[PDB]
Amino acid sequence: PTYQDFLRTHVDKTSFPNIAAYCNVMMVRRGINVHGRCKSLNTFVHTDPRNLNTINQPNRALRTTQQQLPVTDCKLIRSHPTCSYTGNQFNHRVRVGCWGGLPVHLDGT
Amino acid sequence: YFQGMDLDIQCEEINPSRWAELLSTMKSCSTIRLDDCNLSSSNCKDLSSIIHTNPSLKELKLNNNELGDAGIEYLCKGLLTPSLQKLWLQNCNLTSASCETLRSVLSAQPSLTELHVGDNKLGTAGVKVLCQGLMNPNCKLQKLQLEYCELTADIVEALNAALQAKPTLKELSLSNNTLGDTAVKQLCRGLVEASCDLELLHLENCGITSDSCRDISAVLSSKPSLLDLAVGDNKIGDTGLALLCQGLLHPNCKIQKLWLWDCDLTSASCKDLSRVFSTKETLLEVSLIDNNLRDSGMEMLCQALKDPKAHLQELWVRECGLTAACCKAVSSVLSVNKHLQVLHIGENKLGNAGVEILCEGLLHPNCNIHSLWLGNCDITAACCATLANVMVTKQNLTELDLSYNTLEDEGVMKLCEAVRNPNCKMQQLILYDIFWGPEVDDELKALEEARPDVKIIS
Repeated sequence: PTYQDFLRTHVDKTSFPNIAAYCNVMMVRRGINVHGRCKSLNTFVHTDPRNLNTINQPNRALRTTQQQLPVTDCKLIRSHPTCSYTGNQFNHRVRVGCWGGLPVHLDGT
Repeated sequence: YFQGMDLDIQCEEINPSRWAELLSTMKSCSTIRLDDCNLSSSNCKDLSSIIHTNPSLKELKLNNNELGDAGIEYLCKGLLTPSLQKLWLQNCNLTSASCETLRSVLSAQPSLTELHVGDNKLGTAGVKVLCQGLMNPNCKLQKLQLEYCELTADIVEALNAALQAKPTLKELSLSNNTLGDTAVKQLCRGLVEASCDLELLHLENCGITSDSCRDISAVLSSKPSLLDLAVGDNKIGDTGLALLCQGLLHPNCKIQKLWLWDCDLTSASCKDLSRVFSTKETLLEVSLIDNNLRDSGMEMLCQALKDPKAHLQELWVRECGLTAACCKAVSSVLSVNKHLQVLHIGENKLGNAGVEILCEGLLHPNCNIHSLWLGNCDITAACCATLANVMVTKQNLTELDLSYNTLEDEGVMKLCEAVRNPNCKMQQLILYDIFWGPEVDDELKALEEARPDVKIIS
């Protein structure tokens, strides 16, 4: 996983009428649910990526924000005929894995 | 096979000359799908022309575009002018004002069999107007999706009246509308009185408690045609589940798909669910995700799944409080049950020991599991040699999800070596959000080229 993959798959807030629409659409927009796949679980963090970059730790390092941030947790309920999600919005602890001074992995809730 | 041209676009910027180009195609198309293409209301005047002149246009899917009310009035200018079968307008910023247009439409096209208008604030007043169209004798609608439409309890008399006038209805979804028990009881009576051979009924997150489960039961017992019931994200609890099982166990009930996720079920519900699992030969797929079934509950279901009448093919029990303690019971099922093809058991602290036990059952000759999901099951590198041997040995296992496990570079490398082995018939190996170094990132790329028939997802 790379830095821009981390951003694409785990950082967003885009306006949607409800959490289901949010999850269903964004999983596709962000190139995760393509070619018939439905990722069962995925979390989007709604903040400045700076908070997650901020700036150089040993790599493989796991680091956690101070302020818990707004995040959306997408959970797959049905895969056929098409991906269908529910979700929960959470003020949560954001734990990340570091490489090359950058967050490239979402490890925590 | 070919059945007319299929224009299918999603999540793109549509540019005007490309739009121009695409128009000529759309005159030819059997289906048109423009999903999340940031369409605005101005594009709908074009599509309205196409609907009228194209004798072969059968599907129109425009979800997740801000057509708005103005867009739908434009779009349907052509639909008031005669052969569309499927119309999807989910999340298109429609309000109750669109429903008059859609009323007219439903009253206009006997050809229209499917309408999807979920994720729009239509509200009760709007869907009441929509029902007036559904009541027309001309309307032959088969599938209706009204999920997340801000409906309230007061919608139900109008819907019941519409249902009575819809013998062609086969599928109905009202999920994610705050209806409540009183309304859902009234809806159940309306469905039972209706002549429709209803096949699918989705009422997830509708404010249902045990108080309306007797009534839902009566639908199951009065509609032999009903194959697919979803009531997840309703707090029915063990009490409501027991009432539902009176209908599920009724000799008329031919349920195939049963969705009971996040229903506040405890291990006590697994007594009644076991009786269903061992009695109803038609039951094929069950989701019990996010219920605290615990090991004891899972163990009851497993004992039921050994009865020869158990024809269950798919069981989802992600996040059900399960541990290694239940895995011997689960392994036993894989050994003797020939019908079970799909198991999702992620978000359970099964651990290395639990999963190694499952692999014992998986290896049995009459185990027909082709897809096993084990994401976030607290497994580590120490389990991957075992999983590896499964992957090269079990020919009929084509899908395995190990996402969100700290497998480490060492564990994933073990999985890769199995994938290289030619005896391995794995088709999709799923490894989301697993932290590995760049040397694995490079090995997966190299392995995509060595064995393209094995997709490694991350």
